[PDB]
Amino acid sequence: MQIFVKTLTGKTITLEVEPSDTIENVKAKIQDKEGIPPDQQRLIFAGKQLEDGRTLSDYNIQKESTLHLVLRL
Amino acid sequence: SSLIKKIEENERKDTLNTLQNMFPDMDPSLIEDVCIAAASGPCVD
Amino acid sequence: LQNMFPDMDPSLIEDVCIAAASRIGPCVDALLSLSE
Repeated sequence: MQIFVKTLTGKTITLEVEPSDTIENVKAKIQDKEGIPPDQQRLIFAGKQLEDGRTLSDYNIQKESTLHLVLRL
Repeated sequence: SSLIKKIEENERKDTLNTLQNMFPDMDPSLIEDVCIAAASGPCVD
Repeated sequence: LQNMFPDMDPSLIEDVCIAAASRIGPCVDALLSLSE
C-alpha cells in the first residue's frame, strides 16, 4: 500500500509498504530518496514519535496516511 | 520595529501550521505558546 | 553553506537550513514532552 512522508520542505514523497513493515524499514527507504541517514530521521504521526522497532500497524498507519519527517538536529 | 515583528511573525506562522498537522489532537493555542517559547550556525549542523 | 560544502546536493543544504532557522525540532521536542 502507499503511504506518504512529508519531507523537510513540506514536500510529500510516497513509499510502498506493508502494514507489518517496521519504522526501521521505512527509515531505510527514506534514506534512499532523501539523503538523510536513519539515525538523523525522526518520524512523527498522530502526535507521536515513531520508534524503529515497531511496525506501521502498531501506530494505526493505514493506506495513504501521512508521516512527518523531522531532521534530528 | 513594527516590521522585524512582522518578519519574526511570518516564519512562526509556517512552523505553527506544521506543528498542528503533526499534533492534530492538540489545542492550537497551546502549540502557539510552545512555539513562541521554543528555541531558534545550526544549519552548519 | 554552499561554499562550506561545495559538493553537497544544493537541495539537501536548503532543506537543513529551513529546519534550524525554524527550530521545528525543539518545538517538536516540547510538544512531545507534554504527554510524558
